[PDB]
Parts: sequence; C-alpha cells; structure tokens
Amino acid sequence: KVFIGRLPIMLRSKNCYLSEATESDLYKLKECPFDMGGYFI
Amino acid sequence: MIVPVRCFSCGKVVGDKWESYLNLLQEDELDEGTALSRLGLKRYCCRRMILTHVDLIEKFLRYNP
Amino acid sequence: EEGPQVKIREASKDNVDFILSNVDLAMANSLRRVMIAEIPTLAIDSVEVETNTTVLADEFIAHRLGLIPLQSMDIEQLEYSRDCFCEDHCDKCSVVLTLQAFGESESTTNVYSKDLVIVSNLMGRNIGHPIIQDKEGNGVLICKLRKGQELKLTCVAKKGIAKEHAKWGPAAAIEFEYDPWNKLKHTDYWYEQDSAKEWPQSKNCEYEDPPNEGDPFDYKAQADTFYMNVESVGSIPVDQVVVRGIDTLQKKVASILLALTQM
Amino acid sequence: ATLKYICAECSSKLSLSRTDAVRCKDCGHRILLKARTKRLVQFEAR
Ligand SMILES: [Zn+2]
Ligand SMILES: [Zn+2]
Ligand SMILES: [Zn+2]
Repeated sequence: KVFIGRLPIMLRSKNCYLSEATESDLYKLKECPFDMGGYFI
Repeated sequence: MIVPVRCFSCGKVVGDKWESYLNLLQEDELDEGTALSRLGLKRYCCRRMILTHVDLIEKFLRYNP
Repeated sequence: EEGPQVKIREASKDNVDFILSNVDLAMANSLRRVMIAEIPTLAIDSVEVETNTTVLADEFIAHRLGLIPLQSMDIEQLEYSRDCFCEDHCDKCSVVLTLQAFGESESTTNVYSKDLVIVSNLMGRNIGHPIIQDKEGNGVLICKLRKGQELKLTCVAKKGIAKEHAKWGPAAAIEFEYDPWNKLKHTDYWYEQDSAKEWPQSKNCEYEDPPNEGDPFDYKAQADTFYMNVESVGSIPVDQVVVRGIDTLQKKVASILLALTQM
Repeated sequence: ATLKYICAECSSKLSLSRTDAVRCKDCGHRILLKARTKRLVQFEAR
C-alpha cells in the first residue's frame, strides 16, 4: 500500500470525525456543538 | 450563565422566577409579555432582565468533565 | 400631629404607596436616598469554598450568594463586624451558613437558597433566614448541578449598608413624584404639536386639582405633597424600610449635634 | 487518601512521580489535571 506524507484535516470536513457526530457525540468529545469548523489544528 | 439574582437597575429580586417564567410559557401557553407581567415585573428594567436572559448553564451541564 | 403628613393609598408585604405632605422636597428626597443606601441589613460577605465541581466559578457563585436576601428583622441587635470586640467574626456580629449539594439524581439538581443552613447561634433574633417569596418555597436559584458535580461552601453573613455594596440594600425601587400638574413649572415639556396631548397624564393627576386657565402663574407655591411608593426587597418589612429610613436620617442629623458638642 | 493528579476523561485520581511516564490507568490518555488544593480559598461576596 505504502505510506507517504501526512495531511492536516479541516475540522468538519468529510474526513473529520466531528462531521458525523451528533449533538450528543460532540458534547462527549468536549467539542462545542456551535463550533462551525472550517479550520485546521 | 444563570438567572441573575437581582435586577441590575433596581435590585428587585428576580433570580427566583426563572422556572415560573418557563412554566408560564410551556404549561400555561402564555405569551412572554403577559407572562412577565404576571410575575410582578412591571418596570421595563426588570422585564428585560428575564426576557433577555440566556440560560447557557443548560448547555454547560451537557459536558462530562 | 403637625408637620409631615402620611396618607397611605395602598399597603402590602411588598409595597407602600403613600403620600407625604406638608414637607420640604429636600427632606422627602433625603429620606428617599437614605432608604436606598443607608439602612442596615445582613448579607453574605464571605464565602469559603471547599468543593466546587459545578459549571460556575467560585467568585461567580460567591457573588450571587451575597445577593441572596436574608432576614434582617432584628438587624439592630447584631453589631457591625468592624466594631465587635472579637477576632474576625462571632455570633455577636455574624451569622454563619453552609451550603452542601451533590448531583445525585440524573435530572439536573437545582441548588436554591432554601438549601442554605444556618450553623451559628441566632440567639432568638429573627435574622439570617434566607428570604423566600416564590409559591414553591425554593427562593433564589443559586446554581445547578449535573450528576457527579458537588458544591460545599461556608458563608459568613455580616451587617452592612448599600453604600458599601448594593447587596446590602433593603429597597428595590422607589417611585417619587410631585406636582403631577406642572403648576410649579419645574419642567419645560418637549413637544411637536401639543404639550398636553403628547405627554401621558400621571396617576396622581386625579389626586389633585387641575390648574385654572385664567389664574396667573403662582410664583409663591412651593414643592410640598410628594407621591411616593416604597418597595421592599424582603430582608425587611416594607413599613420598616420607611420607618427605619426616617430613623437613620434622624441619627445622622444627631451625630452632628454631638460633634458640635465635643467640638 | 489524597489525590495529587486527576485524569482528563475517566476522572480517575492518579498520582505518580518521575520515570512513571505520563499516562493514566486503563485510559491511555496523556493529559492529567493538577487537582484543587486543600487550603480552603476565601472570597469577597462582592
Ligand atoms: Zn428593575
Ligand atoms: Zn464578632
Ligand atoms: Zn485515564
């Protein structure tokens, strides 16, 4: 398969966990459900 | 965060009427204005106090840590 | 009984709508100010926080606690902590209360002022009791807890005045009006087309005689007869606020004659 | 008795020194919180 490089992910993009998180899942993850998420960490 | 204990302007105790205001809305299906008036809040300074509050603690309580 | 003249219109456990008459505006106004800022009262002025897992900060909760109306009926039988000959505080000058709450149930646990517990000896005087007026006996909602959150405090009430902090104020609002009919002409009405038509007529206009067209300006008429209405916050009976106000002002005026004496 | 450190998620009280790594028990999280002191804090209710 081969691993090459690393790509930082934009919050709430398809590839981000939060994208599918419900209002509840988000709370557990200590993430505000009001966070819009169009940035990187 | 939560219902301020007193009204900023006059000090009239208002932090003991949040739950009542809420019931007067859901259970009694009264309108905001008619509700605040039944809570003894006549001067616009006290009225705004409750009518404008934002009970953010509810969402805060929703965290685990 | 000659001099000032009271003439109550309404009265209840919360308000005293009356009509001061035969007095100088200054006195009327002075009393109005004293009721607002110099009537002794008891109020949380120290909070020891042992456990706090609540969503609120200590000072946030502390702040609110001090705002909780406390029974101040026999406030005169409680020395000012700054005068008391003890070290810090004691039953002679302070009332100690505790607040212990745990998030037991799954539903949000509400921590009201009723949950406050006096731990000092009241010595039989009506003082320190958290005031309650809601039809549920809960009182003021201090905080809220989620299952698992805890809050263990220790409040130390103290006698104080509004001048030092609004929390110590027994009054709420104080309606004050005189000359509902602008006969004295103390104010110049703003208007577009009609002074009278545009400006709402006062409640007290009924309790007085409307000026007569022809009569020239009565340049001698002074400002007497003031329509007030006091509203208690609960720490003290409505009538008391007034009475004690009248008394406090009376003390100040006296503290001066005594100054001239030892001068 | 005592509770020097606390875990971020499982909230399980931990307590270790150096060479003890920087994890917690069961939960491999590497956060940990200082835990409030015992010395009671006083406040001006103003
Ligand atoms: Zn107000
Ligand atoms: Zn003392
Ligand atoms: Zn852990």
